[PDB]
Amino acid sequence: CRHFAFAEIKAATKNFDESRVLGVGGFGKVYRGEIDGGTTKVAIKRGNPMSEQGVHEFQTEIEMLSKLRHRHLVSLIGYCEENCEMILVYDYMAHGTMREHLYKTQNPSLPWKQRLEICIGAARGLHYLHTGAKHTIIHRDVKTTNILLDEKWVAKVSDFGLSKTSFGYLDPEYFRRQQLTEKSDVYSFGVVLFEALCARPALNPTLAKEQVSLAEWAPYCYKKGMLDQIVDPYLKGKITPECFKKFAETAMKCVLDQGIERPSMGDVLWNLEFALQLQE
Ligand SMILES: Nc1ncnc2c1ncn2[C@@H]1O[C@H](COP(=O)(O)OP(=O)(O)O)[C@@H](O)[C@H]1O
Repeated sequence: CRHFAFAEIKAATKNFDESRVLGVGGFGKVYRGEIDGGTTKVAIKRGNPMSEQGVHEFQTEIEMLSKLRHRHLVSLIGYCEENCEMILVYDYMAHGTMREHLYKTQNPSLPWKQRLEICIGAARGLHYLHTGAKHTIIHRDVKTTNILLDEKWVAKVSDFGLSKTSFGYLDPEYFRRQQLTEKSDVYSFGVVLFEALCARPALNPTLAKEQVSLAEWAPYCYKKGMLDQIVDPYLKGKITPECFKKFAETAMKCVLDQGIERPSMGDVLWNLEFALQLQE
C-alpha cells in the first residue's frame, strides 16, 4: 500500500479546488485527481481527524482494502495521514454510482442486459468478500450508491468503512437476532436487485404503507402476480419471461426474513448469470 505526502494530494486535486469535488460522504469531501504525471485518474476522500467515527472508518477502510484485489471491488491506491490528516486515494470511477443511472437523474436509462451485467459484477465482488479473503468480510452497507461504475461500465463495490470480519437496506433480522451474518449482505443485495428492476428508492417514506420499503413491496407484488406493474417503465417488454421469473425469484430469496433461509452470494451470482442466459 502506497503512502502519499500531503503535498502530492494537493497536486493531485489542484489544491482541493471545488471544481474537482465529486460529492461529499459522511467521511468528508471527495475530489477527482490525477497522479503519476496524469496517467492515473483517482478519487481522493478527505476525512476529518477529530471525528472519532471518521478515524474508525479510515483505519477500517485501510485495514480491509490493502489486502484485497478484485475486478469488482474499488481499488485503494494509497492514503495520507501526514499532518494528522485522513486521506484515502482510490481508482476513479468515471460513471459514478449505480443509483445515478437508475432514477432521480438526467442520465439515460440502462438497457436490461447492462443492468443484469452490473448486478453480476457486484455479486462477484460480494462473493469475493465472503469467500476470497482470509476471513469472511461483511460489507454491511451494500446499496446502489456503493456500487460504482468505471469508464467501461464495470461494476465495483466501494465504501468499506463499516466492514467487519442505510434505511431500506438494513437486514430486519439484525434488530431481532442481533448477529453478524454475511446473509445481511445478501439481504441488502436483494434490495439492490429490486432497485435495478423497479428503478425507485429502496425507502420512499412518502408512499402508502405497503410500498414504503422496496424490500417488502416488491415480494408482495410478485406474490400477487403484479410485480410487472412496478417494474421500471424503460424495462417494460424488455425482459423475457424466464429471465424475469428467475431474476425475481432470486431477489425474493435474498430478502427472506431469516438469514439462514437466504442463499449464499455464490448461489445468487449463479442465478443472475443463469438469468442473463435465459434473457438470450
Ligand atoms: N472511487 C471513486 N471513483 C470515482 N468516483 C467516486 C469514487 N468514490 C466516490 N465517487 C464519486 O462520489 C459520488 C458517490 O460517492 P460519494 O457519496 O460522493 O462518496 P462516498 O462514496 O465516500 O460516500 C459519485 O458522484 C462518484 O462519482
